[PDB]
Amino acid sequence: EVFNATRFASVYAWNRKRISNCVADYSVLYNSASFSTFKCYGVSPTKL
Amino acid sequence: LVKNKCVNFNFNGLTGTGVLTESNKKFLPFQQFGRDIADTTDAVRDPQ
Amino acid sequence: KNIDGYFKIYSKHTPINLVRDLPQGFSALEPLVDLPIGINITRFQTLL
Amino acid sequence: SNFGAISSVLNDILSRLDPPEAEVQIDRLITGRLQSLQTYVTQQLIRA
Ligand SMILES: *[C@@H]1O[C@H](CO)[C@@H](O)[C@H](O)[C@H]1NC(C)=O
Repeated sequence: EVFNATRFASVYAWNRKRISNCVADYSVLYNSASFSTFKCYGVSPTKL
Repeated sequence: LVKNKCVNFNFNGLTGTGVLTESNKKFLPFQQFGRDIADTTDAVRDPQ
Repeated sequence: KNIDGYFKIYSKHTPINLVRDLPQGFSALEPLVDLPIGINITRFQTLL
Repeated sequence: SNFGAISSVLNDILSRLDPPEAEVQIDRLITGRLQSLQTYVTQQLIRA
């Protein structure tokens, strides 16, 4: 739901959404790969 | 969970290689790790 | 206290006999609640 | 100590990071932790 949400709020607002009591894979985020720049800072998105 | 036989491991992503045992140490409930001086990971708690 | 959107509460439910003032004595205070909310607080008031 | 490096533990610099990161980071550890020995060694020699 975080990506496929409808409107995204303007910048001077925004929503910090807890995603918790759950399992989150990162492939479906990462390996979907239509993502212009997926730029990690600390982590290496394979390691996730 | 292999015990008292040298194993690699990962608990909740906190990794290392150790000889896992059972322990008299009594956590306070909220806690997760232990430590000792070196930034050791001394004790842990079976996550499941 | 509120640390960067979290919130903490510690406790003792502990006995005393004095009318006027604190028993002078030491007690540690282990957490009961931990809430990584994200609210801020500048002020407050109790209830009765 | 982090010696300026972005973490204390080697693995967590290993895991999290891309080698061209890890390399430049892992130096700071090494160069630091190395130099810590030469201090500790010299202290021995002088003391011993
Ligand atoms: C894992 O399952 C056991 C039931 O056998 C349960 O007691 C335990 O709470 C579960 N783990 C977690 C993290 O809830």
